[PDB]
Formats: sequence, C-alpha cells, structure tokens
Amino acid sequence: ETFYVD
Amino acid sequence: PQVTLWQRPLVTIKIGGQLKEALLDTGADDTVLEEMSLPGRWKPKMIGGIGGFIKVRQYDQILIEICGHKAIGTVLVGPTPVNIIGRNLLTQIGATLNFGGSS
Amino acid sequence: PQVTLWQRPLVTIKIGGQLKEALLDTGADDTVLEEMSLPGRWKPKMIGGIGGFIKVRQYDQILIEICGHKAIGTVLVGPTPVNIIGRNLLTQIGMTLNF
Repeated sequence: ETFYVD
Repeated sequence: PQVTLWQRPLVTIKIGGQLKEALLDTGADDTVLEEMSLPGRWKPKMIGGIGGFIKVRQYDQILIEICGHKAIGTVLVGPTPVNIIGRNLLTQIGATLNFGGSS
Repeated sequence: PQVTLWQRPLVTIKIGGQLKEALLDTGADDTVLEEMSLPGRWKPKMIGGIGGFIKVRQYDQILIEICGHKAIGTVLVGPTPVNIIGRNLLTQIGMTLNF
C-alpha cells in the first residue's frame, strides 16, 4: 500500500 | 514525540466526536478519511493517487485532534483504503521530517 | 537535516547512475519510481493506493543515494504519478517523524 495523494 | 519508521506511523485522531486510527503521511498534500459521519455541507472534488482517482466529499474548517494536538482544516471523505493525515494538517501540529546528518 | 512540511518534501536521488527528484513519503511502505531504465532481473507485482492498483517491476538490492545517504533495498518501477521514497528506504537513512 502506497499512499501519497494530490 | 519523535517517531521512527520501522512500522506505519499510526496515530489516534478524534473528529466529529468519533475516534479513529490514521496514518501520518508526508506524501499527501491533503487529509483523506474513510467514509464516515461528518456534520455540515460539503463540495465534490476529485483527488488522485497511485492507482488513479477517487471522488470525495470536501469538508472545510473541520476540527481534528491528532494524537492530542488540535488543528482545524480541510478534511476529505471518500473511498481511500486508509485514513491519512496529510501536510495540510501535519504543519499545524508541527511535524518535521528529520534525517541523518553529518550536519 | 530537519525538514518542515509547508511544501512537498522532495529530495534528489541517484539510482542506476541516473539523477531524479523523489518525495519522502512516510505513508508508503514501499519505494516506487516512475518507469526508468534499471539493469537486471525483476518480478511482476501489484501494489495499491488511493485510486486502485498498478502493476510493477520489483527490483531487489538496488543501491540508491537519497540526499547524499546511501541505502540498498527493494525498488518498484511502474506507472506511479510521482517518484516515492517509502519506509523500506527511509529507515536506512535514519528518517524520523517529530511533532
């Protein structure tokens, strides 16, 4: 699970 | 408190009178929470991530207590796989990212 | 080096002889870079995030220099919107979250 956002 | 990263940096948060676990996420510009009961009006918005995009409800000026520190800001609510606390709130509780040195 | 979060925490990295910009990401378990040329064998793998999943190439024991600090670990390569440095490498450079 790979969590950055924009 | 200082937090190492050998494990996910999870914290307890209190928002909308409810208690939840959330990830301190330096990689997120915004704070995004799993669907939950918030009070008030909201606006639609779209946010992107590693697998594409999701539609979320945008709530403004929401009060959140993150590991005992209060902050007020925008909180997005939608189909995120995990509750994430993004930079918009991390700055308010003074999180800093430190590493290595030499100098 | 202490880093505040008013702006994205970007750092310069050097990997596979190439220089790139990458985001220090405490919310990512793994390190994921945009399609790039890496040498060697790999394994197909899927990872998820907000928006769903993407398929990636899993390269093991890759040397990366992050802001001047060396580390060796697994690096995923695929269709991510941004180069991300995850906890698997952050621990190696003594990365701490303070507040």
